[PDB]
Amino acid sequence: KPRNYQLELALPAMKGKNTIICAPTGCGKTFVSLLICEHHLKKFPQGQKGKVVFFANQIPVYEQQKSVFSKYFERHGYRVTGISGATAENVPVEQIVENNDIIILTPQILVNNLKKGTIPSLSIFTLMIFDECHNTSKQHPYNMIMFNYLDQKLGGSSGPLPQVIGLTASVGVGDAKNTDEALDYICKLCASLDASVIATVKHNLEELEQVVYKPQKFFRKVESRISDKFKYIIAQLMRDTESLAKRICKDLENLSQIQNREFGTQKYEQWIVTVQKACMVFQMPDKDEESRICKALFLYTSHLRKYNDALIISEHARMKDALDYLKDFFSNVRADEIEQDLTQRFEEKLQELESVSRDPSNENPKLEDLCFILQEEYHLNPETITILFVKTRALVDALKNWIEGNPKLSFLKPGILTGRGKTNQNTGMTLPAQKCILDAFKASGDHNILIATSVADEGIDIAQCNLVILYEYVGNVIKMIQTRGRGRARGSKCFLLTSNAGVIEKEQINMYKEKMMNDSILRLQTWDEAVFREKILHIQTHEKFIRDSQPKPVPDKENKKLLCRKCKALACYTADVRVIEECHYTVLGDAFKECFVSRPHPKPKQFSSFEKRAKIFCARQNCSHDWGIHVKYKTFEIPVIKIESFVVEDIATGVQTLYSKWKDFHFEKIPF
RNA sequence: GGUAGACGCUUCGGCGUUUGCC
Ligand SMILES: [Zn+2]
Repeated sequence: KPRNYQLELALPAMKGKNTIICAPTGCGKTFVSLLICEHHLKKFPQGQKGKVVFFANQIPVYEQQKSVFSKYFERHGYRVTGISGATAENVPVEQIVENNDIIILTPQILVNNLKKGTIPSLSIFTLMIFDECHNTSKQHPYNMIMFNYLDQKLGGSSGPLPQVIGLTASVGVGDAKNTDEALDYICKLCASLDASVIATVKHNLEELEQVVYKPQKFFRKVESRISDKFKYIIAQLMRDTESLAKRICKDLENLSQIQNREFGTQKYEQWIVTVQKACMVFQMPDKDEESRICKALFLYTSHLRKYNDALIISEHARMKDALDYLKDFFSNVRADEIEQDLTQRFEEKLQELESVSRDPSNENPKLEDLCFILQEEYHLNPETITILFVKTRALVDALKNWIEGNPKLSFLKPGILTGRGKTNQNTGMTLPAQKCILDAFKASGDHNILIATSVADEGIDIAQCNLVILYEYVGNVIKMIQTRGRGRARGSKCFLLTSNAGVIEKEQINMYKEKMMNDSILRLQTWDEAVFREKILHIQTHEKFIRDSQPKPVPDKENKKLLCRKCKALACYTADVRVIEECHYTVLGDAFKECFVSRPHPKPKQFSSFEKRAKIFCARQNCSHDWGIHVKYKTFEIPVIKIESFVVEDIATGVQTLYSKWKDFHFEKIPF
């Protein structure tokens, strides 16, 4: 049965108004979506019918809502379907939309069909439901859909527009400093969704509270480790590696605009990257010492990265975790004359590092305050379900081994949850491997605590956790309100454990931003709905004028060279390059086939017309630098290269340029 | 292969991390 606060949220939508529904995570917005959609489809007379589209930002939420809407409306005589990236190609989308009454969609599927013209205008729909509507922002596919909606509303083109409904737990305030700034960000968000009403729970607040409780937050400010015998060693290997680069490249300190860099910092990381992109554009006339000097500096900068990474891992986890990170790196580097030198310089101090990592007196004080908290809660409630958010995927693996390798935590049964990772790198965690652990992360399951990276807005619902711990982890006001839904029962707790005062302070800001987020909405609801619809109209118009008044570059028909970024080897020319569907780039000619090898692809996914088959690398002198992928297009199998892997050398001028995207590289682009 | 968001850094063009979508 529907609750009274669920009916209260659906009331403005059931009255036909474009409504943003702001409610706490876990209060059952999905039921509210059904209540609105069940009312929308029954109000039409016999000679008419309605069509609803539901937008989902992730495949798990896509399959979830597709199954919920299917089993709720099938008996009532409505057809539900869905179009995701898997079933989007070679299918008549226009027929699928017309032959079904409810279509759960991924927003990119609609954005691509509006451009292709297969879906001419949004008039085909009578109701659009945006899940996590706060994402209707700068360039998200939600806003691109609303740009199509607004251009038809403001232009002279008539045609019935669909009702727009948005669900979120927080509309946000942006970078607002006071209530007036917060009120304008909310109004501009309502203008992006054409919303006339913000539906919140006001009359049944007592019922909503007895269903979703607010976890009490605890800020735990700690101190960093005092003496770092691990850093004194690793900082020496970096100074050693910094010197070996100097012998090859004089005045290396002038290669970056970053001064006074320090080991184990984000500023050093920006520095070790700036120099890396500068050593690739070196032009030696020998063209063989070029492949020697550049490749040598690329290895030094690559090794200096893992050292700087380990120094950060040491500051947030055990010295042993930063040790095993480097051990895996050199074990990956092995199986070159320069790599063997940097390995011997490391293997020398390896035994000394292990005698420092094993020293029980060099314990991380932050992990001892995390151990104290875990010991306390599981001593009070031994059936505690805990989820621990960390910043990097290396920190997930670090705290997992730390929990499994601590006798004081033998009561813990830790699990892992990371993102899917990059599509062309054997990293991350596949979707079945994700769902296989979230089914094991229960009070009756195998695992007692989950260590996770950041998660999408609300995502699939996992077991309620009476303990949530944020380890050096801070976010915006929206994410703060969504992590409350991790535990909704009475007695849920949330710990923010960090050694940085700016992290504690950012959460205090977010708490004040939420106050401004509510008080702005509270007084926004006290306006005449006609005045509100008119205020957003000039916003809708002024945001369109700016968009309508915002650059087609002139290409460079001069042929260029494409060299490997690591060994400077000639791979192909721009004359051999053909473009596919204005997005993807391949190489012709039989000379390019002699320059790359192929490993089987770790994630053989599929996009517009491509079947991933292999990854391609450089082959000259065993460079193995990633160049792209080898896919199977409609007819044949071809390589697909990324310009990020290469350096563009000009033939006559001899200049070497670095391009990060193909759109920023202008040359003769022949269709394939 | 192409891309979207969030967070941090920025010497304001980007860099890194992280999570996604086609
Ligand atoms: Zn190479």
